[PDB]
Amino acid sequence: VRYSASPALETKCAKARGAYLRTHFKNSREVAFTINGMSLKKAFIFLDNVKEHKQAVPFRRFNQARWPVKSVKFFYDLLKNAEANAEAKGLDMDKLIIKHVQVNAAPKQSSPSHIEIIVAEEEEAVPKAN
Amino acid sequence: VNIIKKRTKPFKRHQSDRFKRVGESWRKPRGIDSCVRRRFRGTISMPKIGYGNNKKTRYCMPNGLKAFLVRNVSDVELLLMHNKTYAAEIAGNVSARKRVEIVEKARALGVKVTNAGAKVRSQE
Amino acid sequence: MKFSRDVTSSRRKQRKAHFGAPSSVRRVLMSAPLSKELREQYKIRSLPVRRDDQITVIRGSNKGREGKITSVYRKKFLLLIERVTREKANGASAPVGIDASKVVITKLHLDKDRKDLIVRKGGKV
Amino acid sequence: MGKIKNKIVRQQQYMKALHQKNKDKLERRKERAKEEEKDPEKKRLRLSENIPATIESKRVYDETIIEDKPDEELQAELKDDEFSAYFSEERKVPKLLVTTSKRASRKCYDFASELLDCFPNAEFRKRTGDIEVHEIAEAAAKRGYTDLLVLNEDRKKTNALTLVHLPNGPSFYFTLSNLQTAKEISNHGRSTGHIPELIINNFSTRLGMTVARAFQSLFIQTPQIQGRQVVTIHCQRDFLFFRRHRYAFREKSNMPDGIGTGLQELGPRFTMRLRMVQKGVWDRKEGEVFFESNAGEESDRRKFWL
Amino acid sequence: GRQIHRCKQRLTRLTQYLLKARRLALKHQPALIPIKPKQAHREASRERKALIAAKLEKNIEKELVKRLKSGVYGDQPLNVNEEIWNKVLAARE
RNA sequence: AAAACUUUCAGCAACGGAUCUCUUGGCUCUCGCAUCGAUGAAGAACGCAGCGAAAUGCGAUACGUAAUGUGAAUUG
RNA sequence: UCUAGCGAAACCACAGCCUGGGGAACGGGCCAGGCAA
RNA sequence: UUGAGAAGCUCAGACGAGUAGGCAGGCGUGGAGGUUUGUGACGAAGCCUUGGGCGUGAGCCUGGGUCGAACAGCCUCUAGUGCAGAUCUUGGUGGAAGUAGC
RNA sequence: AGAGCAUAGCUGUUGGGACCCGAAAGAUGGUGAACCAUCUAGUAGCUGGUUC
RNA sequence: UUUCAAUGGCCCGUCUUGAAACACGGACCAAGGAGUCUAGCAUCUAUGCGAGUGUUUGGGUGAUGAAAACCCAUCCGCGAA
RNA sequence: AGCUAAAUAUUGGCGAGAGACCGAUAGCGAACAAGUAGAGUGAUCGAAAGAUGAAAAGAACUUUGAAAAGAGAGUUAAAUAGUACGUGAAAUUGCUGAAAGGGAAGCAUUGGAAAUCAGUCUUACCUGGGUGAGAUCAGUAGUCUCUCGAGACUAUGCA
Repeated sequence: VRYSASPALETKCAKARGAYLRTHFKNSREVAFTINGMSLKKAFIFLDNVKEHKQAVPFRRFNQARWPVKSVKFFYDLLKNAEANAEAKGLDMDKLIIKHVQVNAAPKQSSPSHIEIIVAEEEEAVPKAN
Repeated sequence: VNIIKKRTKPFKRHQSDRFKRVGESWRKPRGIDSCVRRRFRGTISMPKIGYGNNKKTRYCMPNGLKAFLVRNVSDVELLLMHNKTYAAEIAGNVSARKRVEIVEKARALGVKVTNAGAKVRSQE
Repeated sequence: MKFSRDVTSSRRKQRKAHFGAPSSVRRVLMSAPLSKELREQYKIRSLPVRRDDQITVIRGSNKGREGKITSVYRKKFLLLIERVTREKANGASAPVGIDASKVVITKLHLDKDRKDLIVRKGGKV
Repeated sequence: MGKIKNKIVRQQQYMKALHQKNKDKLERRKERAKEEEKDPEKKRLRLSENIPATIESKRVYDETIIEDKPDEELQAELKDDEFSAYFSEERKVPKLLVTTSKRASRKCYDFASELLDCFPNAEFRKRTGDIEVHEIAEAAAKRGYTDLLVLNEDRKKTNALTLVHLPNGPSFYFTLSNLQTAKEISNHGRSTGHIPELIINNFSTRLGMTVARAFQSLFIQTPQIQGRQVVTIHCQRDFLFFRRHRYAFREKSNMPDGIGTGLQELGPRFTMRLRMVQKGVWDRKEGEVFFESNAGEESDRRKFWL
Repeated sequence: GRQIHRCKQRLTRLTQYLLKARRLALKHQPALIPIKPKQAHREASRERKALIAAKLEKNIEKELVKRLKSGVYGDQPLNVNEEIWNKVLAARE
């Protein structure tokens, strides 16, 4: 399967895919939007806050706050799948960030939604040698 | 006699920008109350015979040559005596095999090839 | 050119005949040539394939490699050749199929019926 | 399966059969888990046996691959070759010259600069006139060069690199791919003039050793550690990958040693595929073929030559 | 005179062809090796898989640190720092 | 004024199933021939396979037997 | 009432500050205007 | 002086709105007989693309990317031959809308 | 000190389902006032559309 | 090509109305989609023959599609009066 | 009061040969489970639905997950052919990059800017000599096909 991100080869990344998931498309898009760019462990804690009603996902494009749990539950497995796929590669866990996420419309058979997630690393090497 | 054109921009169909079911191919607007057909200000132009180019320059590329479509290597040979006015256009489906035969023959013949660097690759 | 009105020249009708043919009509559609020295020995050109016939593949990825015909798979017009196999995912061997008009028959399985067939078509052993 | 021609039937037949295939695959996985958690030795033996296959493991057997034990015959042959002056006590310093094809453009002139960036002490002379490659190599022999690199560019895209070893060394002809400039690399860095540190990996076969040997001859023998610039040449399924990086070590928990370096790509970044190795200066027609790849034979993806 | 006129032009125009054929042969003009759409695609796909199975960053990582472990440098290189060299000393002993 | 939001354009991924290629189908014309049933027809239902989902085939002699051939395959 | 979960149909050229005059409505687009964040 | 596709080439002058309507020349699609000793796995047809051109225009030729088995220029023959509408037929898809709500 | 006849085309006209779409039908024969099937391409000065 | 700057330009088709005003039809995209086939008549032009004219009802024939092509007997039609 | 062949009809039945015919919204209502599902008390009505690849080689195995599935990995010429399978258009939606964004947008002219392509070419000609050549040239010798000489050559010398 070919993803939508120029990264996510074996460089520093692991993937995960969801196909025809039985969740409302609009909810998944808003859930995906807020968690993009956050740390992987930070995103896990935030998702727990949503379950515990400590934090609410903003609704920007599809409008304010809400506490969906089904869409977050779908994302929990994908993120768990994401780190499980990271381990198989053997990456550096403590620096995982959610580099990419995308929710796409599915066949109209309930409105399902494909979900993809890409975890990555942030690095900087000092040049020195001045 | 230089290659000078009375207009560069193409003639687009009226309202062809708004719709997508409407094609950009120029169609004469026959609408009875069509003000754009009526040649008002701020409207678009319309093809007229007044827009024709010089008859000694029609079909002429900006460098002065008229494109001539050569299918095989037989066709590139008959441009032996019009190499100063015609340029051997290579057909789009001519394979890379005969495409080199056409370009090497045309180079020695003295004629100009327009798409001589397609599907091929040089090696030194 | 065909001249008989008993024969047809139809892509639709001839393909209907080819893939609508039963096994006793498919046994002639699956014929094989004979090796040049054996072809002239019996003075016959081509004979229908048969189990336990020693053949050599002439075309395809398996060109040249010889063998016998373990079983003739009539319903898809294929010949199953021993040791001419393919490595599946699970390490087993899914033997590829070769069409009967590609291989060449080197050593026939001499049955009583085959001998009569040879001498029936103006041939001899 | 495929026997029944109706479209909607064969979908229902597959989906029913697919669900059944997943169901019994579930129960055999579960009972395997139940018995493996009961006896950890069963898990140990399964892991030590059920190693997934890979192209490298399923590679076809060829006899040219050298063993880990260094063979004396190889060293006897390679101690007096063309590049031996760079490997003997002479320690020749190699100077490089980079040229282009006849009347090329400015695309190469902004990629050959990146090439020159990774190659300190390497001149460049844009090809002018009716001079051919077999004449450049003769001229560079008396000028004081060692190897000669040409970046062929056509249709305003560079595609082939041919390099010869002066004065009569073998000539190699690679076809570049995915050549990305330093700008088109995320988190790129600015490189200095420090001498890069070569690293050559995965060149097991004999022919690959020679191609690796020539590339080693292409670099200055004395690296500058203080600049800690690294140039990587890695061969995997014949696709030689050239990359540049800057490495600074950090404390990494995952690596059992405890230390692991962060990397920042410097540019350039491109592939090569060894199209042909020639003996003598590169002549397209009248050269001697050390190796010319048959394109139909490479289709056996488990077979390699480098 | 029209008919003799056209023959002289053709003789003129054919000679220039023969001349140009000669000079081009003299010069060592480049060959034109064509491009195949099947080999280009297959090599494009086989490469992408190799990058995935090359593991560039990992391979350069582990072998470079083993080069540091073996110590191809002098007593202590200028690239390494004392904070991590202490773990180098502990690991190597 | 940036973000958010709104807008256009490009890359990429979904969505959709047009286009193109064909094709054991349809339609059209010509041609040859004469053949159902109280000796139970056409039709219907119930059965029957080493296992059939439809589908054909078959009738407790059931996806047919006898006989004449062909001569080694059926095939998930 | 809120929070989840499940979720339409109608409608749809395109829009949407007015002020006046704009002769045929003109305001929903034109010109003078202000507004316009 | 080569300028006889005499259906050619050449010279001169004036002229140019347009509904209903009349006349003329062309462009394009499927297939048909002839033809290009035509093109095609070294890539046909198709498709997308801010690549390059040609024509007043209908349209055309070509580069790149996909693509994988057919196709075309010319002279004639032929017709189920050209779409923005028909509260058009069929399929698809949005806003409305996470709304009415359950 | 006859100028037609025949074929092909073009435009025109008259019929034929007659450029396309749209008016309650009615009749025959059936099914359990209702409903179904055909005759039917029943009927229009009218309506909407009629393609480089 | 996107964008900006200055100048500009009332939604298209139909119908209505001198004209508009209008009232309609239009959520978007793809594909399908409407002077055709035939007998009669008259006209113009092209062709063959010309006081003639028209083989194809049919018969003869056609070995390589033989439903084609090729050939003509007795009438007959329309002209000639 | 009666019979009677052949010439003639034929949208059915048993077969057959073709076509300037349609090419999956077409051609039958049906290229397939087609009068089939399904609708209706009933008579009747009645669809949608073709294409992986040469070969199934249909994805072993490892791993995460309750599974479904995902990630590694494999097959293949190609997985931009993974059974939601030929090509994969438009509408339409999501992500990213870009510029723009005071109640529209929209397009047209003229440019500018950013971004990007068009195409580059002294090179050949003429003249001078030397050097080796060849021939359509020999104060030259043969064969072949044509119609003496016009070709294609085979020797031999290079004036």
